[PDB]
Amino acid sequence: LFNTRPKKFGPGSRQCRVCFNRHGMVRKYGLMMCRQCFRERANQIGFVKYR
Amino acid sequence: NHSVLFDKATYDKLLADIPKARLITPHTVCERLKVNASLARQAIRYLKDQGLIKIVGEHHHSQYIYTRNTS
Amino acid sequence: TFSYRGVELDKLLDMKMEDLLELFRARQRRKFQRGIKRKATTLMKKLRISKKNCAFGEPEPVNTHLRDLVVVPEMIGSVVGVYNGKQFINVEIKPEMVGYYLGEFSISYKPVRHG
Amino acid sequence: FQHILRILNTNVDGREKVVVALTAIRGIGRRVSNLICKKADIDTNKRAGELTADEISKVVAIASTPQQFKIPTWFLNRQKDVKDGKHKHVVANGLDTVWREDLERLKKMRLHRGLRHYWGLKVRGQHTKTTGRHG
Amino acid sequence: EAKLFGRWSYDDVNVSDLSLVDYIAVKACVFVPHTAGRYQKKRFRKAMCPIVERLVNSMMMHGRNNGKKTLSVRIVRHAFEIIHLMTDKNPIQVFVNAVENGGPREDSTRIGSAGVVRRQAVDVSPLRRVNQAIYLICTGARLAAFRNIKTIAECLADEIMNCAKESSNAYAIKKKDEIERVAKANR
Amino acid sequence: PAYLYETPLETRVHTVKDVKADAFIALYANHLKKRGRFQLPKWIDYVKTAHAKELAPYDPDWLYIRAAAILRHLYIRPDCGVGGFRKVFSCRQRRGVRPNHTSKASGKIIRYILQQFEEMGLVESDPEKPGRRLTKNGQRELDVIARQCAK
Amino acid sequence: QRLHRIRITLTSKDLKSIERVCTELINGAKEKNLQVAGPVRLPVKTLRITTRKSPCGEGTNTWDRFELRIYKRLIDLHSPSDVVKQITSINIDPGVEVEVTII
RNA sequence: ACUGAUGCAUCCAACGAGUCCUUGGCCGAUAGGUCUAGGUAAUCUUGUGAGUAUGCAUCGUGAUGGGGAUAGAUUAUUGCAAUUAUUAAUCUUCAACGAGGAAUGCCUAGUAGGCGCAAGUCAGCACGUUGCGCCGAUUACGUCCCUGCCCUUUGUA
Repeated sequence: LFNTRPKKFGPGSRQCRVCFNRHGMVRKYGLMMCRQCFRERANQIGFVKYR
Repeated sequence: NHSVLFDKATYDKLLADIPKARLITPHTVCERLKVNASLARQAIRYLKDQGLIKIVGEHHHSQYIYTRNTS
Repeated sequence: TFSYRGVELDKLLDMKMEDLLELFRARQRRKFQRGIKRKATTLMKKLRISKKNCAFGEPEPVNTHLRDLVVVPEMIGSVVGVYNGKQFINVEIKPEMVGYYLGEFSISYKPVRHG
Repeated sequence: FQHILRILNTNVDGREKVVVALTAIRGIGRRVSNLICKKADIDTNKRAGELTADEISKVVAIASTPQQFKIPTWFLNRQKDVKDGKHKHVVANGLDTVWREDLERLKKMRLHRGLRHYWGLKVRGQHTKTTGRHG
Repeated sequence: EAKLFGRWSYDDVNVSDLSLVDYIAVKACVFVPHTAGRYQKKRFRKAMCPIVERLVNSMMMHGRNNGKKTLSVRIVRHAFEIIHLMTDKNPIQVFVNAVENGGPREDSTRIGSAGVVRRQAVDVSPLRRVNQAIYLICTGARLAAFRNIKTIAECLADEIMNCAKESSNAYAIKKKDEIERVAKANR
Repeated sequence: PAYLYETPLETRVHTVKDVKADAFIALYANHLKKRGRFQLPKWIDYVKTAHAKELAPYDPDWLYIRAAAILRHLYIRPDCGVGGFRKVFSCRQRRGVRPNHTSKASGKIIRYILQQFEEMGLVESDPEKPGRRLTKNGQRELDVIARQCAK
Repeated sequence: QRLHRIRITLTSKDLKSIERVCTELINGAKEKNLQVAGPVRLPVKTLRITTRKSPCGEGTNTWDRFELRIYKRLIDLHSPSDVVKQITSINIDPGVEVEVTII
């Protein structure tokens, strides 16, 4: 009637939980993390970069 | 540039022509002759079975390379 | 004479659309089986009743947004005002036009004329 | 021996093999020409400069009516004709006249697709900012 | 033992002339031109390889034909058979006498004494004369058969025999004398 | 100068792996004609053997050599099926202007030849066990002609 | 009681957390002297994400190479389930997921 | 283009990744569909039978079968919807381009280059990026000439 399309798939369906942003959405292993959001909190999750 | 059929004038010569030469290849037939390389393969395959000539090496699938038989 | 296919325009309205689809390209059939709901189904009523309203001698312009509706030999000889983007434009749909989509006929933009 | 040839109002060349010589006819190509050669019982080892009167007469019959010799329809060029409504094979200067019909159909219909042929731009929806430039 | 393709013996034969001796690697030797081994850590491991390996190695060009050593083994295996066919003796002795005469003697370097790009006469080393020899052998044979319907093996066999010879028809023996044309003048 | 070298003993001619695989197919393709049993498809005029291939095969006995090759390939890997045999006769498709990729083989022709071997009963299910396998009569059909070809 | 067979999974992010548990629980078994086999070290499932460093497009296009590591390790036993509950329940580690399984 | 293209046969990788990845059997030229079926994964897909490669045939230097743009017509697939055509197929249609002008980039050993595969974005779409292997060369082991850099003495409006 109003205020809803079919919203099931594509970038419009889903957003970053931390900052509410669709762009740059890391969905590997079911993160649902926007990249700007993901890199700074990556050490606190577990991810430690080397080589 | 080249003639595609046997040319049955030159077939009577071609018994004499190729066993003279030292190199026998794809190229040396259309050197002596002016015909496409393809006939040369079926020529030197015919000169294996009917005629005289012998393989330099047992075989290859790309470069044939026969000698005159020397007999 | 010169309708659209081997099947003539006398017969087609009579022919059922469901079995009609077999004589269709590849996307019309896919679209039709999936189809149809909502406001294409209202135009199956509305464009049909648009034929009777004129007194005679062969219409009046029914406005639509649906570019994605495929035309059908039920509704031939009608008129459809198809949406570009701001304006509606007139399309008197013919015996020949069956098969194709509506929004193919109405263009979105002006072609060129550089300089 | 015959240098040069003509089948179906189109000039087929000698000095070429029989399968590849038949692709010089418009509306014929490589895979169908094998099916023409196999079902006409022509030897593919033979050259197109030869071609006896039996060999050409079979090819014209198959090129005209390939439905008769059990070619199963997906091989055909204009599959479902959209006029008489049958599985049809278009060969030679028929294909020129069919292309003149089908384009000038779309100009009268006034599709978007027909106007691309009228102006002579790219039809299939390709990015013509940079590409297809020179004209 | 040690024979190339098993039909030839490394044992016997000899270097043609003084210089370019010991730089060449014969004597001991491996059946099959090919060897995957480390030859580019020091700067004179390059003349430990036998020159039949350096022929098949440098025969792959350009971008399209690089790699596929197995392919370059075949066409050299045919080339050594053809060399044997004409002026039969040893394919290797004809090949070693070819790469003797193939490369250039002298060369023009740019030494200006500040400011100018001015040429000057300089003799070529024994290693570079072997490097240039095998390069110039192939680039004749590749260019000869690039558009012609002549097998590369044919070009290579022909090119090698010509180089041993003083015919000058070859691309290599021309490009020797083309450098020695200007290298005479730059004295 | 003749070619050197042997193995220490003269090689045993018994099983199919000792035979060179191309020379096996040259014999057993001719065996399928002269025996008679195996039987033709209708579609042989069409095909080409794969979605990827842009042309039909030149040799008119392309089916017999394929049925020869697949039957020995059961002896190499016992357990396999139709999606397996789609991979083994894969090939470089040429996409066009784009870069090249792999593609799978034709499923009709590869399935049909197995059903004709099932009718004789050389290769068979395996209804519960996933994948086809050659039976007892399948081996003795192979191994009797392994000794013949080298002879 | 009955003749049973137990094979206990161990997983964590750290190496040092599991090397406590592997040393402790085998010595905890050797209190009672059960039929122990040693800890079967499976291959390491390294997880990987590569994002761009910059928020926007500017500069050279540089990349992180982030990594997790996960260490599946398996203590084997042949003993009934009532015996093992004493061994596992004491000496639980911080941030180490452990699951006991018969067969 | 002939160290090649095409058709047959031979037999070899590593990185991943999945609550979607897909074996097995039937139907279909193809795509794909249909009925069972294993998998929370060193267990199942999968030992992912990857392609340059190798062996045996036909083609013959012709813009030819090299090249596959441009274009008509048909059959499936994702989606609620495919027209300005999301792709994948089947038949045709058969252009430019014969080694690239002046300028100028990348690179020293499992490296260059070539050949594939996997993941990221993703309902569907890679000619892109990030990793992974395979086949595997040529030429230096020096230099401050060009283009920049670092440290001294020196000149400066």
